Amino acid sequence: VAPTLTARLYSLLFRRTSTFALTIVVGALFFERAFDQGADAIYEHINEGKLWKHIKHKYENK
Amino acid sequence: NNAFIDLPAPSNISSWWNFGSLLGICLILQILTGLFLAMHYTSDTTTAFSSVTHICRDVNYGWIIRYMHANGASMFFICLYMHVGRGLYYGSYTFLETWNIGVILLLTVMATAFMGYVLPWGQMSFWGATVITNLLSAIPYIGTNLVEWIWGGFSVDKATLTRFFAFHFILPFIIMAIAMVHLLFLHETGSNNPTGISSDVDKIPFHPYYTIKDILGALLLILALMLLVLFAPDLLGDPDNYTPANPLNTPPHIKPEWYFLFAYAILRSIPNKLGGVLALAFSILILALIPLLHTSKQRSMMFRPLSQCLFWALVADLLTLTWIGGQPVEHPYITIGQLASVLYFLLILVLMPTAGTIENKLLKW
Amino acid sequence: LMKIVNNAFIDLPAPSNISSWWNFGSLLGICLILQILTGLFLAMHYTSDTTTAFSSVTHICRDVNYGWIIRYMHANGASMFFICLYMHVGRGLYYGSYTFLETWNIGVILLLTVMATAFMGYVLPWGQMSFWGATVITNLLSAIPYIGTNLVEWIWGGFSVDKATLTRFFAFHFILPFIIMAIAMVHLLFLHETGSNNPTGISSDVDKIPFHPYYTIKDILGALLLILALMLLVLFAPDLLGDPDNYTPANPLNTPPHIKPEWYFLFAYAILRSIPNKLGGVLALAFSILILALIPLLHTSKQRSMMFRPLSQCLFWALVADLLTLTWIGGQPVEHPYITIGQLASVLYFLLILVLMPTAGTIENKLLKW
Amino acid sequence: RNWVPTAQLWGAVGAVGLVSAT
Amino acid sequence: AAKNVVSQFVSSMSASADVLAMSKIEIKLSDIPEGKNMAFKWRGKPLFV
Amino acid sequence: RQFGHLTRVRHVITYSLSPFEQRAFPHYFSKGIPNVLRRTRACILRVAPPFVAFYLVYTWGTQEFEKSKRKNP
Amino acid sequence: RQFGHLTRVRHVITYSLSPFEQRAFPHYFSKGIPNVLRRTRACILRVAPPFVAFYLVYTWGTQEFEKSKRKNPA
Amino acid sequence: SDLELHPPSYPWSHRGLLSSLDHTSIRRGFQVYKQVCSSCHSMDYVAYRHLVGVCYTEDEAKALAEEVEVQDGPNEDGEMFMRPGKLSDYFPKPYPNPEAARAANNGALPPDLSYIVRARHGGEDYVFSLLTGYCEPPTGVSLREGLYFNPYFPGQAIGMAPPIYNEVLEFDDGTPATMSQVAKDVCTFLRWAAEPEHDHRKRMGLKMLLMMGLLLPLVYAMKRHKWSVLKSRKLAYRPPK
Amino acid sequence: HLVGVCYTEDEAKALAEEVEVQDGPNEDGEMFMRPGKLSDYFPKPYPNPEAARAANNGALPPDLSYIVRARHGGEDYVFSLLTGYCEPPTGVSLRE
Amino acid sequence: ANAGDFGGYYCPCHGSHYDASGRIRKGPAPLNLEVPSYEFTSDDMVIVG
Amino acid sequence: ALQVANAIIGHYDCTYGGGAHLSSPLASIAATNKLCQSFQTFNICYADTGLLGAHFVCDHMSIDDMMFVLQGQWMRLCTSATESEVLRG
Ligand code: HEC
Ligand code: HEM
Ligand code: HEM
Ligand code: HEM
Ligand code: HEM
Ligand SMILES: C/C=C(C)/C=C/C=C/[C@H](OC)[C@@H](C)[C@@H](OC)[C@@H](C)CCc1oc2c(O)c(OC)cc(OC)c2c(=O)c1C
Ligand SMILES: C/C=C(C)/C=C/C=C/[C@H](OC)[C@@H](C)[C@@H](OC)[C@@H](C)CCc1oc2c(O)c(OC)cc(OC)c2c(=O)c1C
Repeated sequence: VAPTLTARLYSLLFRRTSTFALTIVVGALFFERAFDQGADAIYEHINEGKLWKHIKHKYENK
Repeated sequence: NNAFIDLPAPSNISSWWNFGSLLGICLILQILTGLFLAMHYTSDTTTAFSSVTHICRDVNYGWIIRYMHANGASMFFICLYMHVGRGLYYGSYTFLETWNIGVILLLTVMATAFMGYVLPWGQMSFWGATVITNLLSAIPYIGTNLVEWIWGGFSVDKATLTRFFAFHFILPFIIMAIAMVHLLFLHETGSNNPTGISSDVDKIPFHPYYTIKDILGALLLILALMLLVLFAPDLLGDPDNYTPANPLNTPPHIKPEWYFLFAYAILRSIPNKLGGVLALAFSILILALIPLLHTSKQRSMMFRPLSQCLFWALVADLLTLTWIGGQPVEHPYITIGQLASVLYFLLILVLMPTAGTIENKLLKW
Repeated sequence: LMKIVNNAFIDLPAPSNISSWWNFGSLLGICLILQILTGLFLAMHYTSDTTTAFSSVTHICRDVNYGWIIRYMHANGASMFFICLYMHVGRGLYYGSYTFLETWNIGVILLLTVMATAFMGYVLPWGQMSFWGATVITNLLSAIPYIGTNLVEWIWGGFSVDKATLTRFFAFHFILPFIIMAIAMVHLLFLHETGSNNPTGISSDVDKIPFHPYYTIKDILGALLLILALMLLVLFAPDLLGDPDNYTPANPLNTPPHIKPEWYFLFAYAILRSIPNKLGGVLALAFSILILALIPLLHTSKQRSMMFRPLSQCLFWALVADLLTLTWIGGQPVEHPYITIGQLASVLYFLLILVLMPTAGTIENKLLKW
Repeated sequence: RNWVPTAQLWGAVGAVGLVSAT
Repeated sequence: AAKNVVSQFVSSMSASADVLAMSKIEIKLSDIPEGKNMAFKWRGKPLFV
Repeated sequence: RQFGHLTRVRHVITYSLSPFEQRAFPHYFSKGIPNVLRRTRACILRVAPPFVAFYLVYTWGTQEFEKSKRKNP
Repeated sequence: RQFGHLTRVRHVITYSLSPFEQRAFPHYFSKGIPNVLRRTRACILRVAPPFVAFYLVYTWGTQEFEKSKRKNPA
Repeated sequence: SDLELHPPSYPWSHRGLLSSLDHTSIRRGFQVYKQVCSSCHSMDYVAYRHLVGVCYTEDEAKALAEEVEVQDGPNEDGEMFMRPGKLSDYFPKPYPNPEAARAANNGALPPDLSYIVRARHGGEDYVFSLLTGYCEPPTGVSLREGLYFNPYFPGQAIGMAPPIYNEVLEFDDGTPATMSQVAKDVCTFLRWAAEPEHDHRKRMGLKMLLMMGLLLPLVYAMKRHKWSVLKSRKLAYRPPK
Repeated sequence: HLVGVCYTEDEAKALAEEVEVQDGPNEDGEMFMRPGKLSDYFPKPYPNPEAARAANNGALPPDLSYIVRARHGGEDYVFSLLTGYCEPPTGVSLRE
Repeated sequence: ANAGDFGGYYCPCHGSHYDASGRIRKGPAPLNLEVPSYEFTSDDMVIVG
Repeated sequence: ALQVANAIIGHYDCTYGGGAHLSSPLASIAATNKLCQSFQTFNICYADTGLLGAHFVCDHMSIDDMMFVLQGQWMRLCTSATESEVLRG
């Protein structure tokens, strides 16, 4: 007597067109933040110590 | 064929119906002279004005192509205004799609001519770019941002001139595509005629009747254009644009191109920023409302005396506003312009719809 | 508004079996829109005076926000355009799509117009390759007897490539893409009269499916792959398909010693270079492209596609390998043994198209007893 | 009818969009 | 993806980096006689002293 | 819209002459002028007044403007 | 060209399932690989040779070029 | 001679697909250009402001700009004058025009260096090899006065004398200034000069790869979903007989 | 531009040579003076408007190439201005 | 400068009159002319910005 | 309720006197535009399942239009049935 995740996602989010759109708007803003933060972290780690933001402290005071 | 040769046309359309083809010719003329000028024009603020004088002094026949382009823009507006006037008078606006596309065409041609005038970078070029783009600053919250974004900076400068050349270059081709759509909607109904009565019982083929009549019209357009180009090329222009742009000084008697004078008079009559901009926008956009304001049981004004009198009052009023736009903001011009501006909207929104109803009553329907 | 958007797209009947090779038509439409969009934005900051052209381009790449990505997207997009153009033409030859004569011949005009367009765009940054490319290519016209030289000077606006040339080229490059767009719409209208051909070369009227959703989603998938290829170039190797010499401003007194054409013009350049005669090389160049208009008249096979034709397939890949050979040779100095390899490759190119393939067609017909 | 509830989620969408997008 | 792409293009039209490089201006007051409005070109616009 | 499908017409006869059999300017002046005069007169009361008004407002405003720019108007 | 006016077809039955009732990747690898291998084998002798020839001409020509640029004791 | 010596591939730390430039190395590289190359080579497309947030703070860059005098004017008397440099000024040109440069260099022209790395096959591999590859002419080769033998320069006779050597300058961070170190840092700086968008395109490229890793299989799944209707369809022919 | 308009090619050539114009750089990277030639534009009296204003009590003599098209009245205006200087009317006092 | 009905300034574009303080007094302009940041320094100088 | 819904859409055939004036939008469109010879909604029931839908007979060039209007009507009932059409059903 218990549904699955997709069945729940279907009923509450995808079935109604108004709600399938709000879901995308919201998901897009959340994904953007998490994706950019994540990818930026990956890029900066691959290049640790080489970027201006990494060595900046040594010269700052301005 | 069937889009031209055997296109059915009313047997009685008059010379007022020649302006559509004349607008097509003005468009082709502007495109042809335009491309040739673009082959020698450079958009950097350090060399724009110079390149234009180079066209007029050293490019073979550069002067005639240039003045044909400048005066061609004036002919374009004369024809546009005649074309719109014909439409209002004869009720051609009931062809809703065709009419509304026409309104878009008017706005696009206005925007196009505005940007072209900025290209030679003379004094009027510079201040016109300043004023007109600033109309957008009336938009609340983001207006100023939109203006700086259009300018590419905090003031009209290089970035502005360069993008304006690009916009002015492509817009006429967009206008051409929009005009083709204009005609396609028209073809669904065929033309209206001076009587406003269906002409399906008396159609004649477009060729040879209107092909030859259009050619005669084209010849008269060329005569008018060339009288201006060969005998008075500067008559419809402004001496101040023969002075290079000076960002530190706005000429004391600055005034818009003649075809923008009526709208400028309307905006100037309101001592409020947002109000003036809204009146300006509305003075053009009200054309989109004409169909909804039609109260007469008859399509054309041919059989409507009262409506005709108010129609000519509107034309005389636009003539008044054009004159006022060319005068300084001093007494009694300030008041004459305010009355004329009010009269403009009053004739369109109230007096004409009312004359329509009265005429219906007098005919007992 | 509905119709012709829909019956011209949504319910357009399409073969059930067209393969990925049929994706290049929509990819070309996308390359055109890309070039037009990035092109207009670059044109908002570009100035065509010889004193400032090169400078305005560096200003775009260094100071205009995201100017660099728009610029390299335009440069590499031109390369993607040609990759797709060549795949598109190859598909047509292999599957006998050229039997749609109007569509095909309009296509030949499209190829020539894109080549002319790309040529003029390359001249705009006014680097060394820009200048010598303008010089050489416009001079092809000097091979025309009696008026050739006059035509060149008229195009140049003078006795040599200079300010007048650069300024009009900006104007030509600006408008041509829109003309290409109108020509492409005509390309499609003629195609719609017949609908598409398919890998088998056999009429697909007994098995059509609606363009939407089958090919709309397939085209979107293709578009994504095109964008991946483009962005791999723009973001990871923006200069890979370019020439270092164009990072040097134009110098009218000196032609770089290892000057070579853009990669997509190398095969044609190799062909022209192989003939030690001015007019002869120009004619061979013109013919290397115009011969495409002759393909339909050279079709001998009783079958439309090469799918069921082994011999024709072998010759088809030999033609592709040969174009690859000419591309390689075009990038090498005019020295031994490249001079001879290129001459053989040039002869082999015209021999495969004019003689070997029509012959393979007849032989295959005989083997099938018809 | 269903138009308010639908016009109210269509309203929201536009809003969220502008807010975010802009 | 569309959001990023579109915003990068829109952004290309905003003031470029060279345009943003602003500074202050020094003006010699002894050159401006009483009753006079002096105009200077500054940060793109007219500056009245 | 194509000839053959415009509308329904019954019992109308039309007689015409070839352009080669007739004059292109029959009674051009003898009948043209009277017609121009007629058309001009028929509309004048509807067209002219507003423009006369413009003229009056134009001359009045211009004079009023000049007068206002001098010592003793 | 419009559905309803393409051509004449008689006595053909077509059975189909809704996309929601079936898998989008049935036997993707189990059957896809064998089919890719088959397709690859069927065409290789028609596609590859010309390119092998190119490779041979390419390596031969490049080597011959380098050789010609050196040690010419005279 | 017409013989060519191509440069080997040095393992620059910005060589990898997702590898950014080393900004401390850009910073030292700028000191090299400034101290050593700027007296003969211009860099017309780089301004002091371009250094901000790349290898120097805004104040450091301002201070750097003020170390030079640049021409400005006209003033109110219609005359040109000198003033300390500012962030908006481009790097000072060593010569007013190419003719003057040639005159100051035995007729050879030091090219502008803004794009030198993108304007030469081999890029920094070429420039590093050239700077660190000067050597004596081989037996049988005699160069006119003014020329130096350099195996990496086309024709092997270059009008530029070896510009760097141990201790040619002192770095702000105490890095030992050996010829190879100076060459490596100036080359890194020249890469940044020719391609300031370098680090940003790679960061974007990472995002593009990740997004494609997501969107491609999802769109492909959408393609197979729709197409399944056709891929599993079954046909049967039942003619009358 | 004067050739075939108001002077022969030789007369115009002689006119151009009556002045010295700057050219260069030469092979030493320097600018130098030379006699004018037909392709030279009429010499400017000042290097820039600031120098012009300085030389004219702050007023700027405008460039005259388009002065007639740049002024309402054109030559009627210019002729009237040139031949119309007169004493200030009683009550009017102008700054030096 | 020195035009308009307040001896301040007159904008010829649409007739805005300002006073010698730069304040808008008549016409369609909504605000007083902007006053930038500035500081009077040594000599008889003023640094704006 | 399904029977009521089906009564709203109804049935129809070329011999119906109603024509353009029929209450059912499907029947009305079908009649004026001549989209079919006939159609009928149905609700075939079985123990724990059944077939709820419609059947129609038409010219080879009208199938797509018929399907379009039929589905549009089901969709309209799902999201917009009116009290008055429901009372009629
Ligand atoms: C003047 C005294 C110089 C100094 C200091 C440096 N360079 Fe130079 N360089 C100079 C000249 C006159 C030339 C022209 C040489 C020729 O024969 O053409 C050069 C050239 C270069 C080049 C270009 C090489 C090429 O392939 O064309 C490079 C890459 C170069 N110089 C780099 C460079 C750097 C980075 C320096 C500081 C470490 C430097 N040069 C100093 C003159 C002078
Ligand atoms: C680039 C500008 C334009 C072009 C090229 C153009 C062209 C045409 C053409 C070719 C015709 C047919 C001939 C005629 O009856 O005049 C036409 C008709 C018409 N146009 Fe335009 N037009 C333009 C702008 C406009 C504008 C600005 C309006 C009005 C706001 C408009 C409204 C109409 C209408 C209502 C008709 C039908 C006329 C009738 O049958 O009585 N047009 N136009
Ligand atoms: C709807 C059509 C067009 C209109 C109404 C129009 C109008 C104008 C106007 C008013 C000017 C100012 C003229 C002046 O006083 O100098 C101008 C300038 C110019 N136009 Fe256009 N134009 C049109 C189409 C085009 C096209 C298609 C091009 C080029 C592809 C073009 C190229 C130019 C150029 C280069 C100039 C600057 C030189 C000059 O001022 O004459 N125009 N245009
Ligand atoms: C700007 C260039 C071009 C565009 C935008 C374009 C676009 C298209 C499109 C959208 C289709 C349908 C989809 C497809 O089958 O790919 C198509 C089909 C076709 N195109 Fe092009 N095309 C271009 C260039 C050419 C060239 C250079 C040729 C050949 C010389 C050509 C020959 C064909 C032919 C014959 C077809 C029929 C394909 C078939 O059904 O088998 N096209 N093209
Ligand atoms: C068929 C479409 C087009 C093609 C094939 C094309 C091709 C090219 C090529 C190969 C270049 C040189 C790129 C480089 O710098 O290495 C170029 C430059 C240029 N193109 Fe296009 N182009 C197209 C459309 C357009 C359009 C429609 C415009 C403008 C409305 C445009 C504007 C420019 C500009 C401004 C440049 C100079 C800046 C630059 O070099 O990036 N292009 N184009
Ligand atoms: C990037 C593109 C942009 C920003 C396009 C904007 C287009 C806006 C409108 O076109 C649709 C606009 C041209 C149209 O308004 C309906 C005109 C009638 C406005 C007329 C107009 O002209 C002036 C002018 O020309 C001047 O010249 C020196 C000076 C002016 O005052 C000092 C004016 C002015 O006060 C007005 C109201
Ligand atoms: C005003 C417009 C004009 C005059 C347009 C003319 C267009 C002509 C053709 O397009 C239709 C042409 C581009 C096309 O020929 C079919 C190409 C394949 C020709 C390819 C081509 O490129 C070169 C190139 O790019 C270079 O760059 C630095 C240098 C070159 O040699 C030194 C060449 C060259 O030797 C050839 C044959």
